[PDB]
Amino acid sequence: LFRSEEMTLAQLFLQSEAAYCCVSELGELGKVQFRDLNPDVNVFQRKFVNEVRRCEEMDRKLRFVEKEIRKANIPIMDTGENPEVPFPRDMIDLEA
Amino acid sequence: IVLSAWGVIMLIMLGIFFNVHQVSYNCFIAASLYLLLGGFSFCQV
Amino acid sequence: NGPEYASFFAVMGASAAMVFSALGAAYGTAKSGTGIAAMSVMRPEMIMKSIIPVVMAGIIAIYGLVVAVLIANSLNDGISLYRSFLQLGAGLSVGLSGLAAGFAIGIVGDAGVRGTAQQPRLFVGMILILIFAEVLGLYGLIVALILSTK
Amino acid sequence: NGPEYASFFAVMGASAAMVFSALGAAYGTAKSGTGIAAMSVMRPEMIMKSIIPVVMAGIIAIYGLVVAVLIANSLNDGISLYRSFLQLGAGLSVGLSGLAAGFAIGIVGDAGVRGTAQQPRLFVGMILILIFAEVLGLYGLIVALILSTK
Amino acid sequence: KNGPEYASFFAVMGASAAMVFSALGAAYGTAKSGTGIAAMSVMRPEMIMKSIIPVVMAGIIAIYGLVVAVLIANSLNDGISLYRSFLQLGAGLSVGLSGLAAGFAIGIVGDAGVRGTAQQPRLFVGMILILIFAEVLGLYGLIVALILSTK
Amino acid sequence: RLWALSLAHAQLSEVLWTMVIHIGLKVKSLAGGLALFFIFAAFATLTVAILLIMEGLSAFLHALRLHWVEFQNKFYSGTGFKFLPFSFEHIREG
Amino acid sequence: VRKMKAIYHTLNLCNIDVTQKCLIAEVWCPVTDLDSIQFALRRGTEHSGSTVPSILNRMQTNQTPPTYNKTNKFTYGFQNIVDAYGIGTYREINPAPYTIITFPFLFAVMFGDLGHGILMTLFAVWMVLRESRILSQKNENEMFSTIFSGRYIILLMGVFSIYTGLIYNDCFSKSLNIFGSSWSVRPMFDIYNWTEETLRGNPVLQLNPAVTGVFGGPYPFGIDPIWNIATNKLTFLNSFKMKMSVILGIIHMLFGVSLSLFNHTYFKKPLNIYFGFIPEIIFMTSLFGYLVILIFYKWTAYNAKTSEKAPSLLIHFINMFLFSYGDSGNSMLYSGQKGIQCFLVVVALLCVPWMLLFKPLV
Amino acid sequence: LPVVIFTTFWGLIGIAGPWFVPKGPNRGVIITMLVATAVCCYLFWLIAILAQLNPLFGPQLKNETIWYVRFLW
Repeated sequence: LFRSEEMTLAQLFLQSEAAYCCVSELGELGKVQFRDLNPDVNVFQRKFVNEVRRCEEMDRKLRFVEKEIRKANIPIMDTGENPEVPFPRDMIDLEA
Repeated sequence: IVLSAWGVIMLIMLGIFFNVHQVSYNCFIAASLYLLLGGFSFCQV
Repeated sequence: NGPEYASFFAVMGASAAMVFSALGAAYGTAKSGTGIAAMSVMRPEMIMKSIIPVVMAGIIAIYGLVVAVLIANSLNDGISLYRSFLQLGAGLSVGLSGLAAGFAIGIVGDAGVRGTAQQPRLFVGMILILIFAEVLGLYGLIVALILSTK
Repeated sequence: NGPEYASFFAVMGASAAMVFSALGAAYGTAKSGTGIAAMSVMRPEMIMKSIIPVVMAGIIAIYGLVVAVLIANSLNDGISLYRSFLQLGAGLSVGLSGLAAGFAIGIVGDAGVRGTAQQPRLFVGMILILIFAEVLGLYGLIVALILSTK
Repeated sequence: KNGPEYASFFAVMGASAAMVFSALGAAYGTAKSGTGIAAMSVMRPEMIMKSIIPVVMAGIIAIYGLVVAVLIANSLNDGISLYRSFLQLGAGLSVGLSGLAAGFAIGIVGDAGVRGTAQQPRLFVGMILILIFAEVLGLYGLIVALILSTK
Repeated sequence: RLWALSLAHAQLSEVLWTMVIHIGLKVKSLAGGLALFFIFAAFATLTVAILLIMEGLSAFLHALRLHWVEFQNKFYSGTGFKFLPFSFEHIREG
Repeated sequence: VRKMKAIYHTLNLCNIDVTQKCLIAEVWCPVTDLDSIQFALRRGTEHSGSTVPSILNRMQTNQTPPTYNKTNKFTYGFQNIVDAYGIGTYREINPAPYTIITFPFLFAVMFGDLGHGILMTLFAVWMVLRESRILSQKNENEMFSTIFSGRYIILLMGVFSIYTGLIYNDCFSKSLNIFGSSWSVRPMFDIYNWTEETLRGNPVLQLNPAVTGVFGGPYPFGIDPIWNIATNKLTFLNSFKMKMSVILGIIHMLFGVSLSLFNHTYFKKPLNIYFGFIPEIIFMTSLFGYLVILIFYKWTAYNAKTSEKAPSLLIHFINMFLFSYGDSGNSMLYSGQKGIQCFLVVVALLCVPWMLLFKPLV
Repeated sequence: LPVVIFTTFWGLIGIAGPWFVPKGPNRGVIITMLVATAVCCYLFWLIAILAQLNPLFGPQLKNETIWYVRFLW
């Protein structure tokens, strides 16, 4: 391993319907370096800033429950199993 | 916490090395140490 | 044998090993002692834990104590001038190094316990720096012994 | 052989090699140690990465310890006055230049860890200055060595 | 021919003071300018490899003292003449205290130079030029220390 | 410095033997019992907190500084950029 | 939810979407890892129900690429130790395969003890054997986190300090015998010399010669225990430990300067070889490679029987630069020493014009 | 002689190591380690004896200890 690994800068063409499923499968593989195409824009107007709010309040309520169980001292088993990524058709059902 | 268990193997082998090398002083310090500090290895679990 | 005034230099090493190490152990106790009282008014839980710089400053004092007895056990009338100069150089090299080590313990021991009143993570960092300031008094010991044995 | 008072200058070379060097290491530990406690209130994550000027200043005492041992090994009664003066200049050139090096690691180690918390880019530059800060004691070593071989 | 028994004291004090005072000058050159690095770099992290020139110009001052401390320590012998030992003593002060002056000058203008470089980089081509003239003061003391140890 | 640190580590190992364990060892009759049990217990925390901790940490960073300065200056330039691949390994359990 | 937040965070990082109703992403990826991403992306779009497979276009731009190193569970500690000083650029030689051995080796020479070598590795094997249940617990103070992050570094540190602890005895500053102690030739010194009158009184700590009957064989593995029981112990050790410290210092720095060749012959830059590799390896062999062969020459030539007036390597290293030759205090180490040494300095001297003046012809 | 014994024994590890290595992903790392560990531990052992071989000194042994060392060796 004395020389290096060599990088490519390939270019992706992801469709609108295949925009969540491919990137989620790329994350399980874990060998990509997504580069910012538009750095000169603010924190909103990034096309997907609507539900990344909604994922934070889903995280905010889940941080509240995790405080609640340990306050009542019911230590939860891990049972180590990495689950698969939930589709956005399951995202509406998750808030309910 | 269990540092007494670390004290066993060092003081056991130190008593052996004084058993080898008048010589009767070296055996007197040896028989006094690992018979007693090895006996003082009674500690908590 | 040596001259009559030969014993003056060796007893100076017996005193300066204890005097200058006491000044270091005092400054390690006094300068860090003000840091305990300023910390204590907000955090009364870290009081028995906060005494660790004033204990290590006490170790600086017994570094000068062991060489002061070891020089005084080697004292004798009619000693050579060569033997007395070693014990003078041994006494200065542990007291003035203990005064330096007691200076370092007093400074970081004060600022460490003032800092750990606002963050408990600093307590493992402060005790690391106090160890490095402690060996300065210890390094003065091993040159004091290697001069006093010969 | 030499005169009776010859051994005094050589044991002064054995003590000044340790006294001034430990004092240099004391200032490098104390001044940079105050910088750690002021840094860690805001940034607790870098205290393992930040205790490097305390360690680099500690070698100053170890640089003085080597010459203190090397001078005390060449000591015998009836050394020549030429051999005694060489060890005196060996101890002064490794002690007081170590006191110079401990001043540099003390100041740069103080202000460098203040800027390391507010910006982690300084860590490559901070340890680079500490290289040039420590070699002052290292340059004092090789002149103390070349004076002690004669 | 053979000198007095106390003769080697002065030349030894020339070997030590050539190294003690030059490292003391290189101490002030590194410490005062190293403060200016950490004060500048909180707002301009890009210039941190360009700004370490005042701390390496102070490092040359230490090597100015290191060389003549070797030069004096090789002319030393048992029973040197009293003329020769005063030469090595006068050589050592003329490089140590001059390097102390050059090291004190580098530390002041090196600290002030990197403060104003954080506000305008046009000072950087001028900061080195003043740092040159501060560094030759050590070189002036070096070349007179060599001509005193030559004899 | 790898002669200076080794000489300091050797001389510290000698003095922390010949001073604080020799007092327990050089005793005629009641040496191996009540005396050396607490003498070794003082020796136990001293060889850990002084001889193991700081000498082990000083030699760790000064074996390190010979690589950063005297080894990675001949060939290594090192401006660099790190990869940071997009993965889910950050979220292992928490 | 923390996965889904991350995918929607990197879709904010994704395309301006002005081009079409699709997303474009300029990602970096390993060239040899390119079959695995395409096999995943072909079935990744199948879960969405799309009949249109996403494609991967390769670019040929001139932006600087990041670095990547194949990282194991073992070599991760040695990687970020190198990476802490500076990130490596594109296709520089990583020193981390060489840092795996040399950095615990350079630790072990300056931290050398058999007894502390036992203490370091027994703590280390406790950190790696129970490492499943230790990692199960969340997080602790900095005196457990950095120590657990380097559990394999401190493993090789404890192993090598056991070995270098055998090179110079020093097991809690004590020593061991493995078919040795064959310096301490008591009988020959006193039998062949005078025994009892000398035992007490005039001498309390008298020296041994090596040439009466005393020294047979130099202790086949390490430092013989006769030095540790003597009183002159340091004057042999500081003679030994200073020479070997600068011996290791050259060949480690010589190994570093030889790796500058492989960083220039791979970039196809033969200009850099003819002022970067050639005069640098000559400059270090002439001044410093000649120093390590003087240590080897003095070690084998002189002995106790002859040559009490033995020269010193400090003075002869000075007379290379300060050109004064001819003196009666220090004799020459070998025949023709004046002729070879002046040749070694001028070829070290002219390398500084050779390095400087011939490179700016661009 | 100890020199000719250890040279071929350190000439076995690190020569025949590059020859007897698994074909896994760590092959390059394993060979490097044998090469290095070989060149470090041998030359460390080399300069310890060589700085013993043809000596200039002798152990300055204290009083009691010298007769005591005669009785044991």
